[PDB]
Amino acid sequence: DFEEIPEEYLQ
Amino acid sequence: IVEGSDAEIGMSPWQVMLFRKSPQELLCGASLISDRWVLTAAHCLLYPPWDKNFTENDLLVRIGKHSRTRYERNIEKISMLEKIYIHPRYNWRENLDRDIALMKLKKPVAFSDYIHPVCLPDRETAASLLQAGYKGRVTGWGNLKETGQPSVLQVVNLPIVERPVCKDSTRIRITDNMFCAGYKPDEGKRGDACEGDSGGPFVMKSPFNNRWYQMGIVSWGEGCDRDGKYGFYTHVFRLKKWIQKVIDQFG
Amino acid sequence: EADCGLRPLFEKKSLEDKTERELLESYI
Ligand SMILES: *[C@@H]1O[C@H](CO)[C@@H](O)[C@H](O)[C@H]1NC(C)=O
Ligand SMILES: N=C(N)c1ccc(Cl)cc1
Ligand code: NA
Ligand code: NA
Repeated sequence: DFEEIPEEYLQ
Repeated sequence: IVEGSDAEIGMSPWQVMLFRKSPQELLCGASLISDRWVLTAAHCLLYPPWDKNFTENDLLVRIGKHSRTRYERNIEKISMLEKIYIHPRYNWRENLDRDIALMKLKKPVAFSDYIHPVCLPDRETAASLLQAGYKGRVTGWGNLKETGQPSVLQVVNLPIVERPVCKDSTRIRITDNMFCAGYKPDEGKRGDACEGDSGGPFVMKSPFNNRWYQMGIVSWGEGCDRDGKYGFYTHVFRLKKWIQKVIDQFG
Repeated sequence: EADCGLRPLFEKKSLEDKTERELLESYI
C-alpha cells in the first residue's frame, strides 16, 4: 500500500 | 478523518506520521514541537490489551508529508527515534487518562516551508480558548469512515463540547486530562477523527497573537462520527509540566 | 520556539488558509 522508502532509513 | 477535506499544502507543517518499519504501515499521527521533539498519544506506542509495546527501533517518523502513501522526495524528512517517553501515570488499564508521549529524534530536523513546529499553550491561552463552542482543527491520514482511506492529509474543524455533554455521551470515566469535541446531532454538521488519526494534533489559532497552539492530542472515541458521540482529546496544557520536565532533563 | 505556530506558507506570507476563519468566528 505504501511506496517503499529509501533503504538508508531502514538500516 | 471523517467528513473532512484535503489539507492545503503546508497547512499543518507540524504534522508527523508515525510509521512502522516492518511491515511498512501508518501507525498514528504525531506533531512537531521543536527540531528534535515529537508529541503523540501514549496509546500509539503502548497498549497492552492489543499486545502493543513499540521500541524506538521499531518506528520512524515522517515529517513534512501531504500524500499518505507516497515517498515525497525532496519534501518529507524521515527521522529515527533516539528515545520514547511515556507519561508515568498513563492509564492504559481503564480510560486512557494522561494519553501522552514524547519522542526524541536522533538528529534535529531541518525546518522548511513544509516542516515547522506548533506552539504549546501557556496557561492563559488555554484558559481563553478551551471553551465550549470554540473550534479547533484536527488533521490526519486515518480512515474516512468507521466502516475508506485518503490520498492526502485530511483536515476537519470541530467545536469543543461542554463537559457535562461529553460525560453524558459515554460510560467511560472522563477526567480533567481530557476534553471532547464534535458537533451535536441537532447541529447538522459532522466530522470526527478515526482509526489512524490517533496521536495527531487538535490545534487552535490564537486570535491574540495569530499563532497556532496544540491544545489536544487525538486520544479515543467510540466509533467514528457517530451521532451523540464525541472524540476525546488529551488536554495538553494540563500535562505540560510533565512535557517540560522531560524536555528540560533529556533535551 | 520563538517562531512556533507561524506557518511558512500562511502566516509568514500573510496568506489565509481556506477554513481558518471558521475558527476565528467561533472565538466569541
Ligand atoms: C514495554 O516494553 C518494555 C521493554 O521493551 C518493558 O520494559 C515495559 O515494562 C513494557 N510495558 C508494559 C506495560 O508491558
Ligand atoms: N474511533 C477512533 N479510533 C477515534 C479515535 C480518536 C478520536 Cl478523537 C475519535 C475516534
Ligand atoms: Na456518562
Ligand atoms: Na458525533
